[PDB]
Amino acid sequence: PFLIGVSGGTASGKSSVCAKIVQLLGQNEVDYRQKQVVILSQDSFYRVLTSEQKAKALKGQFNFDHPDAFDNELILKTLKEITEGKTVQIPVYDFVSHSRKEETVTVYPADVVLFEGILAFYSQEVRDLFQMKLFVDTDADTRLSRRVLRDISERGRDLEQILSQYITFVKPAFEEFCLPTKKYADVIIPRGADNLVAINLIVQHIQDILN
Amino acid sequence: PFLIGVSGGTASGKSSVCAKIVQLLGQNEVDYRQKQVVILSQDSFYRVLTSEQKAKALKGQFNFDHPDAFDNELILKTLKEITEGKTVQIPVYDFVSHSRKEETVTVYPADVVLFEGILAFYSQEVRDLFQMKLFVDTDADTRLSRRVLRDISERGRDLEQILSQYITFVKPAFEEFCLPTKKYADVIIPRGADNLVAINLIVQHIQDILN
Amino acid sequence: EPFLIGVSGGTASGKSSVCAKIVQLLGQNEVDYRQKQVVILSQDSFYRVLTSEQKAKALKGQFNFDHPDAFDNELILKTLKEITEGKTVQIPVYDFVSHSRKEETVTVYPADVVLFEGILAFYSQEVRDLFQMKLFVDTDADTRLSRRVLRDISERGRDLEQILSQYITFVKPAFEEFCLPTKKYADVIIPRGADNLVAINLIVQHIQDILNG
Amino acid sequence: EPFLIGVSGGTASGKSSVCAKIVQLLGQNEVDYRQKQVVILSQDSFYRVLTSEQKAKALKGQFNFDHPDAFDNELILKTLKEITEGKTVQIPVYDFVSHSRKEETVTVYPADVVLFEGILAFYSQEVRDLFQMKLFVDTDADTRLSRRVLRDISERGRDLEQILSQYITFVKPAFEEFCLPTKKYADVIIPRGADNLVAINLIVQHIQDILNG
Ligand SMILES: Nc1ncnc2c1ncn2[C@@H]1O[C@H](COP(=O)(O)OP(=O)(O)O)[C@@H](O)[C@H]1O
Ligand SMILES: Nc1ncnc2c1ncn2[C@@H]1O[C@H](COP(=O)(O)OP(=O)(O)O)[C@@H](O)[C@H]1O
Ligand SMILES: Nc1ncnc2c1ncn2[C@@H]1O[C@H](COP(=O)(O)OP(=O)(O)O)[C@@H](O)[C@H]1O
Ligand SMILES: Nc1ncnc2c1ncn2[C@@H]1O[C@H](COP(=O)(O)OP(=O)(O)O)[C@@H](O)[C@H]1O
Ligand SMILES: Nc1ccn([C@@H]2O[C@H](COP(=O)(O)O)[C@@H](O)[C@H]2O)c(=O)n1
Ligand SMILES: Nc1ccn([C@@H]2O[C@H](COP(=O)(O)O)[C@@H](O)[C@H]2O)c(=O)n1
Ligand SMILES: Nc1ccn([C@@H]2O[C@H](COP(=O)(O)O)[C@@H](O)[C@H]2O)c(=O)n1
Ligand SMILES: Nc1ccn([C@@H]2O[C@H](COP(=O)(O)O)[C@@H](O)[C@H]2O)c(=O)n1
Ligand SMILES: [Mg+2]
Ligand SMILES: [Mg+2]
Ligand SMILES: [Mg+2]
Ligand SMILES: [Mg+2]
Repeated sequence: PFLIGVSGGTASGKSSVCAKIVQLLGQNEVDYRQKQVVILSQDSFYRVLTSEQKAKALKGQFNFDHPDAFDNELILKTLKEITEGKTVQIPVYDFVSHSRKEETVTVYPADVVLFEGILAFYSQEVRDLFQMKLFVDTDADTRLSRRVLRDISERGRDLEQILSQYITFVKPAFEEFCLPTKKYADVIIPRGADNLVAINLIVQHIQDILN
Repeated sequence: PFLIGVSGGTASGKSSVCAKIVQLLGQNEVDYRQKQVVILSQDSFYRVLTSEQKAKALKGQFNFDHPDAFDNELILKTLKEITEGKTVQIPVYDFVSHSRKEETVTVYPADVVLFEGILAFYSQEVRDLFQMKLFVDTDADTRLSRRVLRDISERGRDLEQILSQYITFVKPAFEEFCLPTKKYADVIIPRGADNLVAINLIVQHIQDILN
Repeated sequence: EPFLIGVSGGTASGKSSVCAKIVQLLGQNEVDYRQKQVVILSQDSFYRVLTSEQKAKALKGQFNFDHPDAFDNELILKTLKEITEGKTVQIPVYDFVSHSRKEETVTVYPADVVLFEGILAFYSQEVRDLFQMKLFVDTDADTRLSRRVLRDISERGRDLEQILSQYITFVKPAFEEFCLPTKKYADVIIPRGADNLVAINLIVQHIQDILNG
Repeated sequence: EPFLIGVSGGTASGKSSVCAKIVQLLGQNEVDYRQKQVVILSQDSFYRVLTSEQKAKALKGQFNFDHPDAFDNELILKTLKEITEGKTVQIPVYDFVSHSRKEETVTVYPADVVLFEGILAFYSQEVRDLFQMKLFVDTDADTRLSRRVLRDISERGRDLEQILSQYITFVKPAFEEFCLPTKKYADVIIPRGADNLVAINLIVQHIQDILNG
């Protein structure tokens, strides 16, 4: 399986870029079991929160941007099995309640796997599993604007709590943990999903692999 | 009169820095006519909008961040008279209605004048009237967060229109017109009003001038 | 119609080497001159002819070869336009050692893909719109200054102190004022220049696909 | 208690010259050694003693003098602490030419104001908290590389290629990893280094005020 790692800051466009790639590849018109290109999100691997942690999260006082927030062991284990051509089950994360669902997603063997997340390149062992590394680079202020609108209409958050959480944990964590991984990227994609030339370049490359 | 120019991006903390300086100098406990240090805002010199312009402004589709948005002639004329020790009248701008008020402010001769604005260093003639140039440097994302809260509670704006206006005009104008003037600053003050050491340095310097 | 790819980046960013590598990997350095499917055009080939006093200053590293005015922008646009029309063009040959245009020229026959590289390839809107793909080779300024020093001393017969003087006085200011503002027009940013094998192979594959149909 | 001012910035940013200018303008280069009211301490005075193989590597520009481990951080903290206690201290003298600590030393008597400058002056939290004011001299990396090259060749007897190698391999990476992250701790940022007369006079006036009472 050809693994492509995608990173970038929060709301940089990582998710929309991956979605557009599979969409342009016609994967949305293919049966779930027949998909040749699948998208795996790092957010699906957020650790289960403890009572105290969830309490803070509800107040926007928990650091979901720190490397420890993700179950790195599970991520590595899952990606390795995928590279081995095995079928795996991945967790389903609910941003609204800061928790997992009892339902999991079946990830069948695909020819190409897109793994995206704010800290997809943080771990060296994970990084070495990617045959290609893309980093979506979008200005911090632009990303904040996007996150505010997205979080309010999709993650059930409030403006003030969003800005507070962002300035207190998100911004600092981005500079300390995310930004430093940009150097590992092979190709930088500015702006995001509206960058059609960049997206089509990845699509053609993937299509070439499928053939 | 000792003129101090202060610039920086929107919501960088220019206004709060100047306010804190005069506050620490005890100027808030001095009668209006007796003030030795006065603050002049560049926003007071926004040009009067035409019908079409105001219509766009209401939609957040007018560029208030472009150099042309300010009456540069009036600014230069006013600052020159101030350097001449003359009493002048300055306009009063209402951000809520995107317009001036019929009432003006009397600016009496002061020993020290603080002139602050996003484009205070844009004009060379104006820039040369400043004996000291300060630039308040605060990260773009941090400034956006501040502007959103400020604009909503002080300028009668709506979140969506604020983000739209910011991404469409504010951000581009900052990079093209404001940021390039940072090189003219003598001293850079990071973060803003919470930077007590920096503020106290300016206060002591001004106090030295007053003596 | 020819597929034009614009490539920019600061001096010594790796632009030239990246383009050379791509063309080499495409096996074009084997194809007949008149059968070339992928060619490279350099913006430096269009540097203007210097006058007597200009060349004198250049000999002292006192001429600004980094300002848009240093290039014959009209000739660049006309040439690119003629290329998109499938016409054979004549390109000048520049000599960095003598700061002059050589008498010898390079004829470029109709190609399927054209790579145009230069420190200011994205400066002109008209030129930019002629590119179907825009790549920016991003390499830190301090890294590029190191590379430029070694290159100019060993290849362009320049003196160390003159290189640093020229760099601080003209190269750096012009890059920040005229080149940096154009980075936003690039579709893809390529780091580590010529050593970025993944990025290079990606472009090669894309071009090979365009050639196949 | 002595008023400590920490000063940082990358190599050749103008840190040393700024501090020297301030002290000169304060008329301290006239005051008796034992009557000095304002003194300057350099972090480079605390570079560690190199072993046989370390010095050999250093002679080839293969040793990392930019990593926090290159300095005797404990001696720095102890010395600063003793200074804040109003005690007379003994400071080592470093020789950049031989990569070694000299046998001669500089005695620093109780001062009212102390300037501590170094490429990593803000790296240690304990050290940072000892500063009542933190200044960062911000000068672009390419500008600093140019200055460093000229300085090392003419003052530290280094070879051009070795300087560039050392810079790309250690100086640049260490600056970005260890120094840049500390810039956020500075209270005031000073651009244009030693040529910034306004900023320098501002600091001088502030210090003179502290001395007057
Ligand atoms: N070009 C664009 N213009 C406007 N909104 C955009 C653009 N690209 C992305 N967005 C919006 O930004 C938000 C975050 O994008 P997303 O793709 O989820 O990024 P990430 O995966 O990096 O967090 C979404 O609400 C998305 O619709
Ligand atoms: N350190 C700070 N922490 C939180 N909010 C701040 C801080 N500094 C400024 N602000 C807020 O940011 C907004 C913009 O600051 P302002 O001083 O008006 O800046 P400017 O004059 O540059 O537009 C205000 O609502 C202000 O209260
Ligand atoms: N990975 C690398 N490491 C060190 N030097 C390099 C590297 N890649 C290129 N160079 C050197 O950098 C100089 C400029 O590279 P070049 O490809 O011509 O860039 P540009 O076209 O942007 O000027 C050359 O002298 C080249 O040998
Ligand atoms: N304005 C300037 N223009 C050119 N060179 C300068 C300037 N200011 C300082 N330099 C040179 O830069 C080098 C380093 O300056 P220095 O003050 O020692 O900085 P730092 O203490 O940060 O290493 C010296 O060789 C000095 O002569
Ligand atoms: N429960 C959770 C889990 C993650 N997050 C935020 O989600 C982000 C990562 O997702 P994106 O890449 O979709 O922005 C982080 O920056 C983290 O702040 C959250 O706000 N609440
Ligand atoms: N009528 C007006 C006039 C100015 N402005 C905005 O006010 C800003 C400048 O003020 P601050 O420095 O207070 O942020 C600009 O960035 C401009 O966008 C506005 O939003 N409506
Ligand atoms: N005669 C000339 C013409 C150009 N140049 C320099 O050549 C550079 C562009 O070449 P590269 O793209 O090969 O780096 C410019 O930065 C310009 O300074 C020069 O140093 N002498
Ligand atoms: N023996 C030594 C000790 C330090 N250094 C360099 O000296 C620098 C710090 O000096 P400045 O602050 O004077 O620039 C570092 O960047 C370190 O590389 C050296 O080149 N040889
Ligand atoms: Mg996402
Ligand atoms: Mg304001
Ligand atoms: Mg070339
Ligand atoms: Mg020193």
